[PDB]
Amino acid sequence: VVDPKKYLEESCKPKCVKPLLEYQACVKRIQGDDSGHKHCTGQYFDYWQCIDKCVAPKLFAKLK
Amino acid sequence: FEGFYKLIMRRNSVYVTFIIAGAFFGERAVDYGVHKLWERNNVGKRYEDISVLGQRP
Amino acid sequence: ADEAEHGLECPNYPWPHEGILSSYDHASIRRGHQVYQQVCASCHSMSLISYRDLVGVAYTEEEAKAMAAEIEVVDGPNDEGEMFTRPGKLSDRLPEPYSNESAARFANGGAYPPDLSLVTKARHNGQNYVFALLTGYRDPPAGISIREGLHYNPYFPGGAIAMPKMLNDEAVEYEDGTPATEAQMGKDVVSFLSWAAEPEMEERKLMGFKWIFLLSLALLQAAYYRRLKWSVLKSRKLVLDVVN
Amino acid sequence: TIRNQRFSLLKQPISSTLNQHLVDYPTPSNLSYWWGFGSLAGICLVIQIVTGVFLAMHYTPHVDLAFNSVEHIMRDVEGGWLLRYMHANGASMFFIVVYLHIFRGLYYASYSSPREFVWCLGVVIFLLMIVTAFIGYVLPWGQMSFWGATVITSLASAIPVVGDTIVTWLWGGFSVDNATLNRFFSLHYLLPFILVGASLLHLAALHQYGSNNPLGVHSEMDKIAFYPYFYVKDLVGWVAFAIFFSIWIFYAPNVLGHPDNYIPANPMSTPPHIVPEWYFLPIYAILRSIPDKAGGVAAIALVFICLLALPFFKSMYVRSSSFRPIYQGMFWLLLADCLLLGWIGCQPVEAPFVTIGQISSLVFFLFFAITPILGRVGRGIPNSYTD
Amino acid sequence: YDDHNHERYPPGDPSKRAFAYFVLSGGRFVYASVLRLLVLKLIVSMSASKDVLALASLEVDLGSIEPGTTVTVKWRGKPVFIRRRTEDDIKLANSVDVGSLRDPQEDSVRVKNPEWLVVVGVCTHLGCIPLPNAGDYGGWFCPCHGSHYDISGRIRKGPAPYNLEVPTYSFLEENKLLI
Amino acid sequence: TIDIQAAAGWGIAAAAGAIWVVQPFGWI
Amino acid sequence: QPVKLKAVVYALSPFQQKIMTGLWKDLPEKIHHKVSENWISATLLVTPVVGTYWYAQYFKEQEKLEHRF
Ligand SMILES: CCCCCCCCCCCCCCCCCC(=O)O[C@@H](COC(=O)CCCCCCCCCCCCCCC)COP(=O)(O)OCC[N+](C)(C)C
Ligand SMILES: CCCCCCCCCCCCCCCCCC(=O)O[C@@H](COC(=O)CCCCCCCCCCCCCCC)COP(=O)(O)OC[C@H](O)CO
Ligand SMILES: CCCCCCCCCCCCCCCCCC(=O)O[C@@H](COC(=O)CCCCCCCCCCCCCCC)COP(=O)(O)OC[C@H](O)CO
Ligand code: HEM
Ligand code: HEM
Ligand code: HEM
Ligand SMILES: COC1=C(OC)C(=O)C(C/C=C(\C)CC/C=C(/C)CC/C=C(\C)CC/C=C(\C)CCC=C(C)C)=C(C)C1=O
Ligand SMILES: COC1=C(OC)C(=O)C(C/C=C(\C)CC/C=C(\C)CC/C=C(\C)CC/C=C(/C)CCC=C(C)C)=C(C)C1=O
Ligand code: FES
Repeated sequence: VVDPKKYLEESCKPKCVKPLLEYQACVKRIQGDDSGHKHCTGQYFDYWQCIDKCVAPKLFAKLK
Repeated sequence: FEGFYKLIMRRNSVYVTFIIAGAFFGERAVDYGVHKLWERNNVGKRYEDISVLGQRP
Repeated sequence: ADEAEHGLECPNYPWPHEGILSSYDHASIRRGHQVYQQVCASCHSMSLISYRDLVGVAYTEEEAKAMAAEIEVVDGPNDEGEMFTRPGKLSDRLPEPYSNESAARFANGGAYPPDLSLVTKARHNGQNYVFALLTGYRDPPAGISIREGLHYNPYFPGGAIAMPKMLNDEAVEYEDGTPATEAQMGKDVVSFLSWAAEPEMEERKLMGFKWIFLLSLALLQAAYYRRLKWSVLKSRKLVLDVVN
Repeated sequence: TIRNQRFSLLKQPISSTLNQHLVDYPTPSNLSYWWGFGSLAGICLVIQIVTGVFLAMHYTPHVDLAFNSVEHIMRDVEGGWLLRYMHANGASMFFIVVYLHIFRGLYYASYSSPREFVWCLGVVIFLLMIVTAFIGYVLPWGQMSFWGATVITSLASAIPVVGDTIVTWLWGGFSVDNATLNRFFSLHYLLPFILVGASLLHLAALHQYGSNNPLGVHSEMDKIAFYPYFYVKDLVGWVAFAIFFSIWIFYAPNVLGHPDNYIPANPMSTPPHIVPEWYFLPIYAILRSIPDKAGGVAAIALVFICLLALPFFKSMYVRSSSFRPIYQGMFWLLLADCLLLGWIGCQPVEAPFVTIGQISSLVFFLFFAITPILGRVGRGIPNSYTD
Repeated sequence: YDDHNHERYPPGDPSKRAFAYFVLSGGRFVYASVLRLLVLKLIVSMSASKDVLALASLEVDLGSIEPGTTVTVKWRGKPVFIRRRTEDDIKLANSVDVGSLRDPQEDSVRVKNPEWLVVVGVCTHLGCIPLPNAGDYGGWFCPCHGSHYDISGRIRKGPAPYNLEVPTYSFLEENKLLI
Repeated sequence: TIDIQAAAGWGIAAAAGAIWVVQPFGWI
Repeated sequence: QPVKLKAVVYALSPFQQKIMTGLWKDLPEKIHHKVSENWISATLLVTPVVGTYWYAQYFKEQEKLEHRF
């Protein structure tokens, strides 16, 4: 059917609104090139660290 | 404990035999109890609980 | 650079074999082994695992015997002096996808798919790491580009892995009808790999519980023994001439 | 009395030496549990020797077979997993017990006269332990093994003129290879026996004068026989240690280790993080705090020089920290500094850890620099604190 | 008496010796169990490993050899002697007293087809491998301690107690054996 | 007449210890 | 060299005394004694370790933030 991990990842987003907004702000700030050295790896990592922490306790309950 | 003393502690040979018997029987009893706890804590997860065991085509 | 070099940290998942009295989930081990032999084995070796290892863990003896018979193992030399082929037996190790490490690198763009026999013990937070890596393929952060032949995975150190995403939905079919979503196969294959790295785990935990309980009883007895022997000294009354 | 007849078998010539050195040996009645760690270390040594003898029955010291022979010990020989986890975590238990032993000696100034030779033999024993454990860690032939062997054999290159020849003589070639592993195996079987002999000499030197005590005073007025009192006390200690060791063996067998050594040695790629076992980390930190090859090796040697010179410092006549507030505080600071050095050794070599490591190394050497000043000044305490 | 560490029983109370011994025996149980466990773990670590036990059973087929000769074939460290005995050899192996034999056995109960003898070629004395066409009985002579075997692989003189072991062999056709 | 009783007691102890180390229940 | 002592010692048989109850007797006084005499030592051992650890984490966090675009 539908993979529970992606569904949980989408349902856990309201707990990670602050890192998500910060990552979006970083993307907007680097939409200009500056020789292709700017990136948003740290903010990306913060957002996914929050999402993974939210998802992990609940994933294995939906798995067998 | 003085009655048990008059049967088991009067001679060191009987006492040593008692210690050996206690080691044997107590280790067996503890093993049994630990295995009971293990089985009660892991219901459904054993090899013998594989639904399709014997059914690989 | 700074954070991508070490990678994203993996979460903590509640594995069924975690706990001082918790065993492996053996049906999950069997499902994980089918995932392995249907997806992983075409590129990863498991040189430490024999077919006999599965007997009494995930398969009956006849099941593993037929499994081994399905494969072609080299043997010899015969009386004439030539190498030949024979059906696999219970004592054979799992087959190698490639003839040597150089062949593996040549088939995988210069990268060597590591042997997975001890991979959960060969990485920090191994089980969680493997699960997160397998289910953690996604788009790179803005401003990060990946060269051709590599795939972005934030869990992998550096973020660029030579493995393509392989745990795609319904990539396997399960004998018990378990729906084979990406997360389900990830959990099952990690269960199988964790059993492979530590097949003695259940015996080890049973031994540990038993002997720690017994040694605690022994410690109580030892304390009583020591204090019994020392009480004549500790409660003694000492009279001496001196004052200051 | 005239010994015409036979009294206790303990006093017969068959058993008299054992009796007088292990049963009737006079011991200060006020020894605390901090005095059981010598017996604990002896038990750890016997455990290591027994498990290693049985493991050598199944281990193959060849680069093509060593990793596989370990794995075969873990998977194939019955109780092999237990034998390996016992040897690998028994090395850690040995070092924990010996470190506690050493810091007991430091706190109560057990190194002071007349026990200087005891302390020097202990320092020699510590060096032997370090070498033994390191070459043992090379034997599995994982990534950690290969790269640690590389750097430790390279240490000899700090010598300007003959350093390279010593490195290549230690290797048996131009690189760490099968010759290195095979010679490291022989040394690993041998050094434990020399450790046993050194420990016996340590014990004999200690029985020249008897053990020091928590008060640090002359104890001849209140001594009691080792058997049974300190036997049963050490037995309490042995059972507690057994519980501790069993927790490590059965439930956390790999927490005191790095997963890199489960990867077979690859001479092409150094792992991103390359550290020794935890019990070597403080020495690692002192080594890396010097931004110079020869300086680092010289600091490593100066650590043991200071340890050896400690008993010969002109000191005050007061031993125990219980009556020396300043030295007691300095001891606790030294313990914190050593723990910090261990933690720093586990960190990558970058800011802020270079500065922290440098300051910690300085503090560690300041302990040994300041103790003699403390002794010289405190010599004047009885003349300045009058009743 | 000082009472900071221990409080006395009332004076004249019965001694607690029996209770003390009973309590100590409980920990003595554990000490004995621990010692037994550790020793047996070392003894059994020397026993055959799982990889060794996994290679203790198989079958191999064979063919035919000319009469009067012997071929030494393999298995898992136990070589097998196969000899095509001539009619004179069969007659010589059937004219001996059973009572004189150290191990009482008959020729027929050791052979299926009287034209072939298939035995395991390990001396029953101490594991050495007897030499073909040697000894003073026309069979096998063991070079280790001088064990002598006859045409039927039966011990006649020497230290070995038993005759040569007979495996499970059969004939699928005229020139096909199998073990 | 106590040395014989001591020998019998220690023989019982030795037998009990033998059955305990080796535990030959599957062989008897 | 033997010491010359003058003393009188009275002792009670081990089987005439309670063996274990003295472990949990005046426990609060024991805790007070341990804390009151050893708080300086515990401070000297713990404060450098925790302070250095906290400063290192603070430095790492600020350095990571400074390199972020
Ligand atoms: C078939 C017969 C039984 C066979 C087993 C014989 C051995 C049994 C083991 C002993 C069990 C009894 C343990 C003591 C019970 C009393 C508990 C108690 O009150 O604590 C005692 C002290 O006892 C202890 O310290 C506990 C020591 C127990 C030792 C651990 C027993 C080990 C069990 C072995 C079982 C076999 C399994 C293991 C096999 C390998 C208090 O001593 P005092 O302070 O001097 O007196 C206090 C005053 N008042 C009486 C009023 C309270
Ligand atoms: C003071 C008493 C005498 C000395 C004993 C010392 C005890 C004090 C504690 C000392 C420190 C213990 C080791 C510290 C680190 C251990 C924790 C760790 O490293 O993690 C491991 C986990 O650590 C533990 O599991 C702790 C186990 C403790 C044993 C408890 C079982 C008790 C059994 C008998 C009951 C005793 C009751 C006595 C009653 C009288 C690994 O976890 P995992 O997720 O990888 O695996 C999951 C699985 O559960 C572990 O195998
Ligand atoms: C690893 C090396 C570290 C290097 C450190 C850098 C240089 C610093 C070297 C000095 C050591 C730092 C720690 C010294 C202070 C220790 C704490 C202390 O001593 O305070 C005492 C307080 O009294 C003092 O000692 C203060 C004295 C100040 C120093 C005065 C110097 C004159 C004396 C010179 C004598 C020199 C020899 C002294 C030998 C002891 C403790 O009082 P108390 O425990 O008896 O009871 C009070 C408490 O509330 C309950 O426990
Ligand atoms: C479910 C199936 C698979 C699993 C569970 C699996 C598992 C793993 C693991 C644990 C690693 C180690 C990553 C690391 O070093 O941290 C890895 C790496 C790798 N895998 Fe697999 N694997 C699978 C299938 C495949 C397939 C099908 C291929 C090739 C088509 C492949 C090729 C590789 C390569 C090339 C690497 C090394 C990548 C690099 O170092 O950049 N794997 N895999
Ligand atoms: C004569 C006595 C000894 C023998 C025969 C011996 C033998 C061995 C053998 C065969 C190995 C390789 C197998 C393995 O890795 O588990 C090994 C590893 C090791 N030995 Fe020993 N050993 C002895 C004493 C010691 C002592 C006294 C120490 C500590 C000072 C020690 C520390 C080690 C260490 C740390 C390892 C590496 C363990 C690992 O990670 O697997 N050994 N020893
Ligand atoms: C294999 C390692 C060692 C063993 C088996 C051992 C054994 C012992 C034993 C049994 C004692 C007497 C009981 C005790 O005080 O605990 C002792 C005391 C002592 N040891 Fe060691 N030891 C070892 C390592 C060391 C080291 C590394 C040092 C110092 C660098 C050292 C220094 C001392 C001192 C100073 C004493 C006298 C303690 C006192 O009187 O208070 N030992 N040792
Ligand atoms: C990343 O780097 C590092 C490692 O790596 C992971 C390490 O592990 C360690 C750990 C090493 C320490 C603490 C010191 C080791 C010290 C010594 C003295 C070992 C040297 C001895 C060897 C190699 C064998 C001795 C050889 C002999 C006696 C030859 C025999 C000859 C005859 C009998 C004639 C450190 C410091 C390190 O920085
Ligand atoms: C006053 O007296 C006593 C002490 O207080 C100072 C003690 O500290 C101890 C306890 C501690 C001891 C004796 C530690 C000894 C440690 C050593 C030497 C480490 C290794 C031990 C071995 C191998 C023993 C070597 C001895 C011999 C004779 C070799 C043969 C032995 C065997 C085959 C096992 C005891 C028993 C003691 O009574
Ligand atoms: S082995 Fe044949 S006679 Fe000795």
